Amino acid sequence: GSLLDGPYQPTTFNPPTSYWILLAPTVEGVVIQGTNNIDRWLATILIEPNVQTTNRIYNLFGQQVTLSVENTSQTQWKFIDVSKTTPTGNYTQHGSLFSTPKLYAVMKFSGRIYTYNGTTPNATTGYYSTTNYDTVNMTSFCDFYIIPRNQEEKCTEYINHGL
Ligand SMILES: CO[C@]1(C(=O)O)C[C@H](O)[C@@H](NC(=O)CO)[C@H]([C@H](O)[C@H](O)CO)O1
Ligand code: NA
Repeated sequence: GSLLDGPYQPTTFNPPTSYWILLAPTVEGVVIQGTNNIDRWLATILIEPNVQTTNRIYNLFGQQVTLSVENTSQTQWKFIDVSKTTPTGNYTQHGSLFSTPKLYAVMKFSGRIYTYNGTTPNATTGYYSTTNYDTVNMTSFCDFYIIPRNQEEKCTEYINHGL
């Protein structure tokens, strides 16, 4: 397709602004992480269906981090954005996406990091204001595609219905 660049392999990269990174994860764990090394350490974790409240250890920026997670859905996987604002602080959970297609997306735009939230097939976007956002390197731990912001409606379609 001429709309979607990829797939590309798990890697560390500094994406251009105004491009969605469409992520295609497999198993539960850390999907993608990125930081500005100032006041924003961001990551997205993935929870399989049917997970009772439990502590799980995630490797975030080379560190074992214990987070209290759950997924009450029996059919949908759960993407959760995690954020800490100081090097020595705690991660809080934001902007969950309950997903049937198991796809996620992230984008750098207007001094923010955008992601998807809600429940498929009616997902919407959300964002996190990020200092010096151009320095933000990301490490994807799964295969990904690239889609221009101009084609955001198609990205939303993929989030909601799959490829
Ligand atoms: C300050 O306000 C904002 C932000 O502009 O960043 C608004 C944004 O909607 C919100 N997004 C969501 O909650 C989910 O997308 C985000 C977030 O709560 C914090 O950045 C977490 O530190 O806060
Ligand atoms: Na989200």
